[PDB]
Amino acid sequence: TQKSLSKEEIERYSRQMIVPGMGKEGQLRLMNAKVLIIGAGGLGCPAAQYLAGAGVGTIGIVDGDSVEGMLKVDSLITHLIEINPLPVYVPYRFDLTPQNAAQIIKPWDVILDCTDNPATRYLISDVCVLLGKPLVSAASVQKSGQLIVLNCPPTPQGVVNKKAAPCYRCCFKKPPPPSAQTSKGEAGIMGPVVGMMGVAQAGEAIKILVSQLHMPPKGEEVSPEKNLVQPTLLIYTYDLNSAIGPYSFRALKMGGRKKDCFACGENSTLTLDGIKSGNPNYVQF
Amino acid sequence: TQKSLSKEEIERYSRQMIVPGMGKEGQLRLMNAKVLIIGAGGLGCPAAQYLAGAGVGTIGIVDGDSVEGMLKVDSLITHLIEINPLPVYVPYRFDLTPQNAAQIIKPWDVILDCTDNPATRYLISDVCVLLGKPLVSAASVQKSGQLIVLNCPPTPQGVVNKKAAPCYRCCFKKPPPPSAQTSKGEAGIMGPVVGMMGVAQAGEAIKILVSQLHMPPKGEEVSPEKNLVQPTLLIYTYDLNSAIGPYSFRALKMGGRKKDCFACGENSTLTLDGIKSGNPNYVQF
Amino acid sequence: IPITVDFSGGLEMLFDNQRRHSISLPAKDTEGKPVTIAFLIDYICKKLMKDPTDLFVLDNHIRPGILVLINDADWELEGEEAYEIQPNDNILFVSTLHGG
Amino acid sequence: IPITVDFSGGLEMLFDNQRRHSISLPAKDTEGKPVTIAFLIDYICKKLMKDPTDLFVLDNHIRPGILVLINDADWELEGEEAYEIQPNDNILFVSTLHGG
Ligand SMILES: [Zn+2]
Ligand SMILES: [Zn+2]
Repeated sequence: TQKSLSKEEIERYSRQMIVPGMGKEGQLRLMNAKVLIIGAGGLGCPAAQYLAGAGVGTIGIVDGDSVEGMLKVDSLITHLIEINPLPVYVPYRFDLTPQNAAQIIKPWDVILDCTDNPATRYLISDVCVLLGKPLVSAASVQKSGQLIVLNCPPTPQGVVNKKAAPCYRCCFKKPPPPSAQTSKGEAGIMGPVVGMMGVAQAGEAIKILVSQLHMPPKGEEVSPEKNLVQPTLLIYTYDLNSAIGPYSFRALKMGGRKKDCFACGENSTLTLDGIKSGNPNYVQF
Repeated sequence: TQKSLSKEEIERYSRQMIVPGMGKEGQLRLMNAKVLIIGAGGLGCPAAQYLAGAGVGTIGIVDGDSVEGMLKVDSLITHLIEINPLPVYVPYRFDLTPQNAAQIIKPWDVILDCTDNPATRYLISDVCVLLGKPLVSAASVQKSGQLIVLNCPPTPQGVVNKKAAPCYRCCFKKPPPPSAQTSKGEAGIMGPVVGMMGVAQAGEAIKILVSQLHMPPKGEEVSPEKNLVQPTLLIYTYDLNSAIGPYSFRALKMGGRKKDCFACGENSTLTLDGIKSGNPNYVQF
Repeated sequence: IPITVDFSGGLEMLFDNQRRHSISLPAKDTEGKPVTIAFLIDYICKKLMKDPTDLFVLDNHIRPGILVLINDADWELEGEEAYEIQPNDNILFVSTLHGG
Repeated sequence: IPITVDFSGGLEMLFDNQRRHSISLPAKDTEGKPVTIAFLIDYICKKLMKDPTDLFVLDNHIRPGILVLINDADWELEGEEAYEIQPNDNILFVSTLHGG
């Protein structure tokens, strides 16, 4: 709702206010924006740091885990105020589940996924899809990382009749593999990988808000130079036995909603009521 | 010199200790390592953050500038202890010049460049070359950023007879353009760009140390799968009107030492004594 | 047919830290009809592998985990495991990442 | 000769936020001999430009600032401003970044 800029705010944001695309007009977008981050460790931290810094209006965070007593949500928020006092930080000081995940998302304009568990990753997309929200998902384990921008702009469930942004299921159809799953606790993590990926995640979120890419298009089709409906899956491999290689960042363009997707496709048996009840039980492992 | 790992250290580093390439062996490399960052604003912060976190032995920082009273060096170091108490942080609480730059580098194993001024950027390479040190240079203005790994492994000045890593002059031969120069203060900066670039810079530095790539090779040639002697110049353009695009990360392989380079090439009239005196006066503008 | 094969996403670990793989194939399969990508999976897993099978292919089919791309194009629309390989094609095997 | 031309490194700002540029060229220059890259600079700066000249080319030559790459290959070894352009070549104009 805020229409004008504080001398306080004008001073803080002037460095990125004077860039093509980001006027008093472009900045107010971010200040009224409401972004949510699911997961506070690893990808959460840098993602949150670069939203905070950018002056995203409200920044949510969801993690019931503690540090290695004190929840990691709290630790991080305490950190973020130092970067930017002005944003409203909103800690969900527990872990997301089917019972709540519906409740935890309906408020927020853009969803970031840093969840680190495959079951949860599927859950979010489902909900995000149903509620009609854009997902910037991102993953990192060991020496490798990857990122993608799903359901932007958010196309209603089952509307296959129009060129329409792919869901996480549409992409990554049925896998997760049961015994091929490594965790960040299991397999470790190099710092710059999770860092690159988080920072980029924030990058995509900011973009979505500032250029208003979650806004459905004018019977007109959506420009393909946005890479929204046909979005790249950027894969970062970190080779600590080599310098930056031509095959360091590979960009795999992806298909629009799979007409037969379980969730966002034609004849989906997926209901918000469903997930709550335990309907698509996330027993895929 | 340290041969063994504290329970303190073993606890902190276990997450990246269990990754291919990074044993008790690979980690001790970083702990005895001495890295220097020239420039504390913008690219300095994230670069320093991900070295600190990684447990780089000693981390130097050089910036005479204050915040927007209190020097930005001090501000940042204060920040870094929070991330990792164990490293020795070393603030050069002034600005680098020809008179000192020689003095400020001779100690350090790896040099990071975040300097933001073209004259300075050339100065460092010159010195770095002469003293025989590897440079991870990186730059960012407005919506675009780029990074490269020069003089790794460090090949002595004038040794053109062997396949040899390119200097900053060898690359970017005579330009900087006098009136085409925009500063970060002049043209602004989006957050995720400088962030990506800094984090990557740390990335390259860590790699150099952990895999020991500053170490000259066995009469044997240097593997080209390191991309050291023929190193990529990664260019990141941030389009806030689009999602991650295939042309988001473009990787421009670069030429080994230009035999006729002013500085690191055959028949160079460049002397450490020279720069001190004001010899190649950095009046190129 | 000489082609380049790549790995990424914590798969290449299986193939001894190697991502880029160039090996020429026989133009014809075992039963004389042209090489399919059912072939490459079998050839690779049996010969090119440097590790224990469970992680790449199980029950005579690739693990649901991995994506396959032909010239950076979805494998599913272009042939989906029964694809006549081309004289200079690029095939990419990336294990979908579910950690963060 | 139809080729794709690209900008990056805070240059494309000059060409109205556009990076990718496809325009077919005459195979022969003004004096009848084959198109050189002295040509592309002249054609682009005069017609394709959307801004005031100082920033791209001055004194009948590109600003020292910029690098030119032909199929992601150094321009200097391959012809250096007097290069017979090829039927599907890619030429990249990137302004070297000296800020941070
Ligand atoms: Zn779907
Ligand atoms: Zn040189």
